[PDB]
Amino acid sequence: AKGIREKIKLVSSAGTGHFYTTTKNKRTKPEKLELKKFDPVVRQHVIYKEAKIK
Amino acid sequence: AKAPIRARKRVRKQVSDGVAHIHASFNNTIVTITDRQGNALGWATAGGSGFRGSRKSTPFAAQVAAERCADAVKEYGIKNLEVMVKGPGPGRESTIRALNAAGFRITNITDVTPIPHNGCRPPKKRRV
Amino acid sequence: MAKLTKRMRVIREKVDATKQYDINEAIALLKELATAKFVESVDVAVNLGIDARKSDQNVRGATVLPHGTGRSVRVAVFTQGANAEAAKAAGAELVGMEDLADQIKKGEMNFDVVIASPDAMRVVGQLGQVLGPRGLMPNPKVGTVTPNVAEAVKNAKAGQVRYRNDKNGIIHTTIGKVDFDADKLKENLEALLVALKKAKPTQAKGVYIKKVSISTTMGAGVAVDQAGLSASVN
RNA sequence: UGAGCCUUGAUGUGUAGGAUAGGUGGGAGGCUUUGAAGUGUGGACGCCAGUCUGCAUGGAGCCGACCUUGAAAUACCACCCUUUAAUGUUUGAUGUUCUAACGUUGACCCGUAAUCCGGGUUGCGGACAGUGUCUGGUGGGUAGUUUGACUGGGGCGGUCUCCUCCUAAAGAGUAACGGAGGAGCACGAAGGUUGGCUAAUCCUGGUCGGACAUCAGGAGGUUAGUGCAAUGGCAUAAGCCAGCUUGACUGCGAGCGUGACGGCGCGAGCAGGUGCGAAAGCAGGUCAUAGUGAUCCGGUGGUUCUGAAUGGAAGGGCCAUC
RNA sequence: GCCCGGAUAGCUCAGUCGGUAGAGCAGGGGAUUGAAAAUCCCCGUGUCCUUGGUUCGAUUCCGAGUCCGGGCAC
RNA sequence: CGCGGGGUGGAGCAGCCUGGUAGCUCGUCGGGCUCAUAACCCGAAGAUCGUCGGUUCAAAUCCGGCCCCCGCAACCA
Repeated sequence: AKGIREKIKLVSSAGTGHFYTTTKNKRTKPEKLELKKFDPVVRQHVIYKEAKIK
Repeated sequence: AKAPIRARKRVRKQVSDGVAHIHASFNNTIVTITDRQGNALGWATAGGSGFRGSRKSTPFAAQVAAERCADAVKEYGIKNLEVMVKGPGPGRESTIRALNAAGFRITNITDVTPIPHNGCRPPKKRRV
Repeated sequence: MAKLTKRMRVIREKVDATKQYDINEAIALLKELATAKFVESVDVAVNLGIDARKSDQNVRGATVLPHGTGRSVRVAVFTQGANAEAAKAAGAELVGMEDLADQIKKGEMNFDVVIASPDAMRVVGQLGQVLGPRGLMPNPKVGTVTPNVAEAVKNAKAGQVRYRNDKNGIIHTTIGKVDFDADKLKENLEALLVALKKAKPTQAKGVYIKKVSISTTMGAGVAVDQAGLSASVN
């Protein structure tokens, strides 16, 4: 579909099953995101991790 | 420590005596060893022995083909030879001389060269 | 395997060496099959069938036999005197620094583990894992090395043995002496078979028997048909 | 004759080392009609004299065991990688030979006064052609169809969605193949927040860019900036820089502009938790309007919500999202 | 979006079972001929892709991801 | 009408895809060999990218207008 910049999933680092979805320029810097954000299931702000990978 | 002696992996077939054929011509000489009952046992040539150019049709190049070939048949344990000589090239007798000096005993130097009884028309090359 | 010598061909046929048999009767046979004139020791090779790739990865540790191994797991205490007296008393081979530090550097050694408090390892370290027919070093790869000398020695005398993922995917461990009852060996073997299952392999689901084989010092070995909870599960 | 599975037998010549270093546990030695060893004869034999060893002979020790060298040490029993012969074993591949299925639009007989057809003998071919089911290719021979609208006639050409200006008539912004330009994304800072600061251009002086770097002074007063188009905008900056940061939040949401509907826009405030700031306060993306895709279908993760007799499960639902 | 399979002299490949950086042709110099076409010669270059890991040491031996080339997916 | 391609040192061709980069074979000029020319060898010179504008820090290149060269199209009753 869109651009050459592409979709990643930012997965919560609590063991609960929750994610935010976001697009990121893999080519220019592929240095994977940290970033802290809300997780509604633990109902607190937690670090999110990764980028649609194992 | 170990630094090697044996020249190849252990001998195969093993026939004791063979026939050689030297096809000597104006562009290149081919030396091919066979069994009495008709089997190639190995070959080498002047061109394959790394000469090329004008050197490919020289008695010196013919010799070095013969010694190279002599290595290839060592795996067959051969000691005695008969030789067939074939064509009008240089290297024709000089190849034989290299075979006797290889330590082989040569039984006959039978020149075989194939001659038409008038037969088919030659090309007419170098023309005017 | 067992040599071409004229009586040694005769021995190997008459005793029925290598090939499979059932755990109670293989062990009772193993005492009868013995090639040594004296007490042979019994070891198990256990095949885990996933990561033979990596020496670290499949399960490693130590496990409790109800019968503490006699000659094998011949345990010594490494220290010049750090809370020594009970660990030296218990039946251990030797308590010191100087004799075991020279021996292990010179090369060959026959014994199991010499158990160290942190300060003892500091003065004289260990080297390597290419230990061949000779196995002689504690390491975090064995993993039983934490941390006190009287505890690990006395627990060995009660039941402890060590267990390790060797590069074939094979786990080799001493199970006992042919001095032991067929029963005593079988209890020690069964404790090991639960130990590989108990810690669980990373990519495999249990004891995960491709092959288990139990061998005695000169007698030979017997490959084992079962996971050792009695003879047959179902 | 390939391969697998599998029965027994085997090599691994590095650097140092006497030589022997396939990975690794046990292990202080193994003694039927010995276990000798050892010189000798041949075979295999290869990172060359280095291993195993048929066996003449000999019934008179290999050799570790802290015997030594070396990260690992050797004897000796397990373990199993490589290569691998011997052989076992199932199956495939191949040929040749057979004949008994099977073909015979070969012959001869008989039904027969048909000599089609059947039955008989006999020759030739032969597990091949053949034919059924499965299946890859090919296949306009055959068949069922498809092949846009707009359009100053229609074909050719252009164009179809979304943004900005004009036409547009001083609220709604409203046509024409009317006039003029762009978008199909970017961004982890180019977002948040605190704090600070202010532009194009020209002149004058200026160590070589004296047409234009960097510098200083002055005039000017934004003539600039604005991720990218134009219009609106902005100095309290919506511009430019620095510090800490992840409100580019989850649940909602009065009230509303807007559209035939689908849908799209807007948002005080409330609840949870948080960032920045002394605090007030600020923050639910980017100064705004372009940066798009209904539904079916199928995918991945979560969720006792359900799950065709009970219990579980494929499956279905909800939520996240492709 | 998987399974595959490659990523080095400039190139293709490859001595590379981990103890150890090459063949064929490419550019310069020398050596000879109506310079040349053409002999023969001596140099041609790589932390084997970026990261993990076995180990006495290993790029390759065991592994995760980027790019190229080949299938089935939709 | 209309649409698309082209305009390079004296000749024929390349580079033209948000861009900074001028290359090849001929021909030319200087030196050389040859009695002399041809050829042959060595060295050098030669394009302010048709033209005008615009966007851009920068344009042969991208964008717009005009002239010039080519290909196709300019029907249907």
